[PDB]
Amino acid sequence: PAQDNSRFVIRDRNWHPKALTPDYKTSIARSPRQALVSIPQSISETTGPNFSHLGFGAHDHDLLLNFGLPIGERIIVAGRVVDQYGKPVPNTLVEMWQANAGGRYRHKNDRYLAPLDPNFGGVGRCLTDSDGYYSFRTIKPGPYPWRNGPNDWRPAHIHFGISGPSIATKLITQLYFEGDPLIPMCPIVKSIANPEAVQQLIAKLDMNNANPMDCLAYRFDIVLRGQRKTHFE
Amino acid sequence: PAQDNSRFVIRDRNWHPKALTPDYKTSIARSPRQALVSIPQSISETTGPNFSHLGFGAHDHDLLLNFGLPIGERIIVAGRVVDQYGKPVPNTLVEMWQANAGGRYRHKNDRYLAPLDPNFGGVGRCLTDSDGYYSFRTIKPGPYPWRNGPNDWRPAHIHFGISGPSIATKLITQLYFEGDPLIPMCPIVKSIANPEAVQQLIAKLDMNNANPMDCLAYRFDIVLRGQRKTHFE
Amino acid sequence: PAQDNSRFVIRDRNWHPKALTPDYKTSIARSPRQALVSIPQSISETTGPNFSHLGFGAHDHDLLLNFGLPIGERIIVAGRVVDQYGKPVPNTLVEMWQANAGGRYRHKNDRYLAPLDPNFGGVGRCLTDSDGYYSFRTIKPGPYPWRNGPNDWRPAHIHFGISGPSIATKLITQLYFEGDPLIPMCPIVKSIANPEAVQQLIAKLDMNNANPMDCLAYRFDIVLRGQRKTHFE
Amino acid sequence: PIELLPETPSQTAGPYVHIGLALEAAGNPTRDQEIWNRLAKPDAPGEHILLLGQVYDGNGHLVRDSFLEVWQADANGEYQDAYNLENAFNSFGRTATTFDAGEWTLHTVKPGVVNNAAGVPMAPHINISLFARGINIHLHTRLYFDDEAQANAKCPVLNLIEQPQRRETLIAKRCEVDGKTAYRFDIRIQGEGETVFFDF
Amino acid sequence: PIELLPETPSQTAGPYVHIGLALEAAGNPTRDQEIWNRLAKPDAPGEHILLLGQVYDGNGHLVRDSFLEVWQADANGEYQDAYNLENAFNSFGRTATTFDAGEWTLHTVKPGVVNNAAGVPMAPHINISLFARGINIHLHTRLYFDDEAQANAKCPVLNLIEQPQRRETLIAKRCEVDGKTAYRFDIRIQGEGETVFFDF
Amino acid sequence: PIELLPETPSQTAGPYVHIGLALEAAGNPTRDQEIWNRLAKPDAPGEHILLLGQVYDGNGHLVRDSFLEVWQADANGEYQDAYNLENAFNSFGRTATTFDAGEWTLHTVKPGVVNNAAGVPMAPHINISLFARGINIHLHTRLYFDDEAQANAKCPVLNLIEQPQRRETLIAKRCEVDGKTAYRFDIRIQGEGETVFFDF
Amino acid sequence: PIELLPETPSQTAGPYVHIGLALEAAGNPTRDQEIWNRLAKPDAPGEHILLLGQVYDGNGHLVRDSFLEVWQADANGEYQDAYNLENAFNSFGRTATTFDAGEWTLHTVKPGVVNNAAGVPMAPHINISLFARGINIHLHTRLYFDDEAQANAKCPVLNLIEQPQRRETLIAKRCEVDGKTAYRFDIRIQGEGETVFFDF
Ligand SMILES: [Fe+3]
Ligand SMILES: [Fe+3]
Ligand SMILES: [Fe+3]
Ligand SMILES: [Fe+3]
Repeated sequence: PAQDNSRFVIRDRNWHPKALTPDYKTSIARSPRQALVSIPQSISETTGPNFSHLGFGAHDHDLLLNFGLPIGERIIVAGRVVDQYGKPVPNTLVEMWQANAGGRYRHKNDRYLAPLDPNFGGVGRCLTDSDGYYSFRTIKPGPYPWRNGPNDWRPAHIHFGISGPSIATKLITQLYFEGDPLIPMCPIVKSIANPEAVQQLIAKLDMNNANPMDCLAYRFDIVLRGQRKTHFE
Repeated sequence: PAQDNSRFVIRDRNWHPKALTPDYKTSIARSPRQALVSIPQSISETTGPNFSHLGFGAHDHDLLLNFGLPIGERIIVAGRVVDQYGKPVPNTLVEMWQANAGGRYRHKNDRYLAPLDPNFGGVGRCLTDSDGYYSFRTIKPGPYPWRNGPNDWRPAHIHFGISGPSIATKLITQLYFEGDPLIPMCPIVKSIANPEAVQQLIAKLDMNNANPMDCLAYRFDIVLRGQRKTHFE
Repeated sequence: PAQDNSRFVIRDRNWHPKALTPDYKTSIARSPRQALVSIPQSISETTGPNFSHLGFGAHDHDLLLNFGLPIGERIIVAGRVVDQYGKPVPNTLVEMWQANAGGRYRHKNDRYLAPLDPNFGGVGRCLTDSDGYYSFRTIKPGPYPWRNGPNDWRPAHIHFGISGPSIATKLITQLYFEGDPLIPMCPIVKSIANPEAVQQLIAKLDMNNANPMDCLAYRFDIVLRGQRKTHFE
Repeated sequence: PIELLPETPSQTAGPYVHIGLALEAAGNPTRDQEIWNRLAKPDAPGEHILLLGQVYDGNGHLVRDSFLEVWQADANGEYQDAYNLENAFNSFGRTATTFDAGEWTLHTVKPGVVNNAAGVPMAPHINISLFARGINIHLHTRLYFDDEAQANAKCPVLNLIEQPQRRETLIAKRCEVDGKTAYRFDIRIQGEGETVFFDF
Repeated sequence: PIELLPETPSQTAGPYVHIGLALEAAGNPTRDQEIWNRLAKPDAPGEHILLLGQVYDGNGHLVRDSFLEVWQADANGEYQDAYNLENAFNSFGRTATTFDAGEWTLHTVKPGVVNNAAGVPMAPHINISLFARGINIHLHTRLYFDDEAQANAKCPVLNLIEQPQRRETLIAKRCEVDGKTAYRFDIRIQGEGETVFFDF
Repeated sequence: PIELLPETPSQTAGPYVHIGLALEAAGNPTRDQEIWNRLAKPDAPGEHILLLGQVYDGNGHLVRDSFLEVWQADANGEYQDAYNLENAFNSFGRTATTFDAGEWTLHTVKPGVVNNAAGVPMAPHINISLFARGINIHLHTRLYFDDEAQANAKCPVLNLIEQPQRRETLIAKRCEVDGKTAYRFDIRIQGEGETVFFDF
Repeated sequence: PIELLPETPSQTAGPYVHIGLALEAAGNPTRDQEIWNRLAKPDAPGEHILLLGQVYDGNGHLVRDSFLEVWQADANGEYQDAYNLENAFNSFGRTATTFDAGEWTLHTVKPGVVNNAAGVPMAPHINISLFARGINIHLHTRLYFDDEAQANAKCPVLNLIEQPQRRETLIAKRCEVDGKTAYRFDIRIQGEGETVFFDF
């Protein structure tokens, strides 16, 4: 069973989006009003599932084939998961989901006019390797309108979930694409107060990881809470 | 009895910390949701106690003797109390309390594991002199952890209470010490939106007033609301 | 037995304090008038004791327990010992001594009026781990007056002695605490002509290492002379 | 515009205010002369009253660490600023709630009426300043008496409160405690029935 | 002071979280192995229980797009970190609520006792993390069992919650579902009965 | 040019160095294992010697607060870096001068000869590092023996000292104490007869 | 930290200091009232004494352009600050050394004992300030009397001088001039037997 030997760097809740960021409508009603109760870390928080043994399918991380070929900009999304100390987080689960090229999701609830792509599902999972790297192949999703403001459009984005070592590090985020003029305008994006934090969410065009004549690439690194051993406890 | 001769310059509520400053957790449930109702100054608010005749013990202001000698940095905390116009505030009550050198308070609830000091109580009081000057002799208090964020620590501080000429001028504050790195992280300090305001709470090292080979000195001048004579009322 | 396999980057004596710094009075008569004689490094100079097998007591590095609990700010002073090349210095002797929270040393000649602490001796020692990490648990010392100028006060500091891999790297220094206003005034600190150097003596508050609700942490990284392999000798 | 020296910024009193300002409440040795909750010596003129209250936070939970400063006129409507323990009556006092006693108490005399700047009388009130951990800048309020409905209705101050529902929060409820006249003044810092706090 | 790399900022899971984390629940073809809501297989030691609950927004509306993650010790108080579908018991699970099913369920066993970092036993509990559109950063909470009052009383965590009332938000209520032992744990994100959410 | 990380700047040992590095000299309880002035146990090979000296300041007054570290080779001219109290000989030692004893003493063995980087033999010497209040950066010196005039004459290091007169300052004067072979090594920090201090 | 206005910086008195501070000595017409070297009038109580001395520069050369100022208590250990030519005793005087007379003289009485701030008696002493071209900032020192060993040994000021030998520089040696009791106090600005100069 898991053991209590780690401690995690306390989250900087001023870096992360706050619960309540009104321009993002849904957050209004879905944000606690009471302060979070800080508790000391114990085994319960400092431990988490290890996904090492889950049976991944072969195309679990390849959206071009996991669902003909999808229509859209073929891209690879790759990066590394590290902790605050800059330490890699290996064998961690990275899951992602996104829309099609036209901004359409394969979910019943999506009725955007852009058609589904018979060949695209939009889900992927990948366990980070020993160095904390993950990679997916997909199509660049299109922006999509959403019912927030009257003319709100999500910048093209991919949703990400990352387990990390404990439940203390577990994170869900979204990746945005470098230069998307929609970024500075997104209320979701804007939930994050520090422009500096925003920058952390922008996947950079990575000509270096692209497949010439095939697909482009974007780099998205993820930093999880710093893990440290307990001392003088 | 007291006279309604004065008017006090209006408080700048954007200068002082606001009521709701969420990072300061306790402020969430202890901050009013309704706006403060503004009221004209009347004698009720423009007068206050005069403590000229309180029988101050001989060691009231000397924390080194008023509780063996305490363990910690012997200092003199001195300054002057003036109003916004720069006029001295003579014979005013300055009260202070603080933790011991360890950040332990001689109080039942303080379960911090730093021990009590058998020769330290931590309470002082002093009446300013004709020139608005006060001074205490104590030991520099230690920072202390507190259940706010998971890892919040208060900067070393001395709690101050200053009466001034009126209940309008009464202030409780906290003196921080020059250069304390905990200052900028304290959600309590940060309850102050203007950094220029924060500055005002920082006591400056005052070598001029130190007793060579004995104790250092900190200068903390306090500015109480300007007192003016009523005009054209 | 030890072997001459390393060279240590030459000391920058313009970086370190000079010998005669008149303002530091004792240095007038205790500074050589003649120039240091430069000598090349030999095994005499490039080797040093390895303290890996000193029988350290269980609380050798814990000033809190090695002498009731001491009165004062509980801190962990941790850091790493690295060389100028940025390589860790594992299993090195780090010794430290300091005054109590009041500036009093537990030494016969210390007649400062701040009292001794019956639970504090102020001495510690720790051997760096495989990564060059050391750590002490102590309390923050207080500044203390000394007969230099008529009003001279040393900033709170911890005396450190670091063995390093050799006698060439051995250094005695003093750690100063981030933000201490006394720092700029110290004729002893001022023995250092370059301001950038002074910065290196300044321990930085390290919240990431603090034990929530227990103690703060200061990070003091020590750079010892870079050790390089000999080449072309 | 003309700008004066800025006033020193306020800070919460924090959890240990008691050791500084309420020795005894804190259960610490007290000094020869302390500023406490007994404004009036049994021999002071006026209607000796006992004030008591509880302080609640926005969740409806008791505040067991508050510090309160009160300023009131004597029975004559005069502010007695020359503080002396020798005095039969002091205009000023302090009280607190603690883990030991969630309810504060003050032994005083009912204040007399004072006129505002413009010469209009204000209902008897006790100026209260609330301090406690979580409160950055003390809350100023006033305790009015339920038994002064008449005066209350015309208080220039009470009248500045736009909504009458709100004015009620300022009214202490009279009771008896061991046969003595007492008024219960609960302060609700936030939420339902949140107490009016002033700026002046 | 020392500053590390800043953590990647959180972003809401958005409305389509299910397509990515709860396929079946999304009603999309699932993959071979999925992390779902069956933590224990029939032949798992401990007392078999069903967990179920609803999630409410601050408006009191069901959150039909939430996604939950749980972490708990097995019956002997041990955290089984090694996730595998072949196990009789997995310490980790996922559940969701959907337009189709507004109540999430989990099939598990009552967890055994674990000690805090200080050696003090904590009452049996389930760790929960909640994600949904509108939630910028996921919320952490614990599910305690009401048939463990003795233990709950002394839990050093539950005891950190200043207010006893707040503690109750974390206690799941024992019930039976098709004559099977169940416990219901409803979460209120905001507002009345707002569930304690932790920060660690 | 290429600049590396700068070395941490030195600072004086100050007046209380004893407490940290010379427990016993300071007259403070000692720990189980202390690094002291007995490099050699009775049954350590080599010629057991006693080293003693005084330290003078620029005015000719004794330095009663110095701390000296010595590093020397064993009798075989081997540097025993693995420090252990069990060892019959340790290369490293510490000594000091105090108000009680203005004279330091060391119990060791006369060191064997070690070669310089270039393969040239250095006269038996003891590397000394002097620390004390008033000294910002420790002073490195070497103790050579007067009874080793020949070795001394060829020492590549001694030879680096331009002025012969200055080299004299590094030679300890053989004596006998309680019929023990002793060498007196007086250090004159400044002035007439100022000891040579090195940089390396 | 707090910074005050900075003190006007000192400058040397230059070579002509005499024309402005020692007229006679300068051989310029003097004014009606001059501040000079006769602190005591024949009839001043105490043991009358003549003080005489010379000033030496670093090179051992007389300083024939010094200007000195002395401050001492009267026979009773009292400081007479009100300077008056009529006084039988003045606690202050000036004297100088000129090209005409390289030895200063002061006619005064043996000072009584005064306590230091801590209450400890200091041995009888005369405070002196020396000025001259070459001295950017004046030097302070004290004259002590050799016929007062007992007291000298206990002086808290003298005892601050680390080194006993240094203390001696401050002791004036008794003699007799024309059968008159005299004490010679020579000053050595720099070098061997450099007089202790204080900073206060
Ligand atoms: Fe999306
Ligand atoms: Fe405090
Ligand atoms: Fe020191
Ligand atoms: Fe001139």
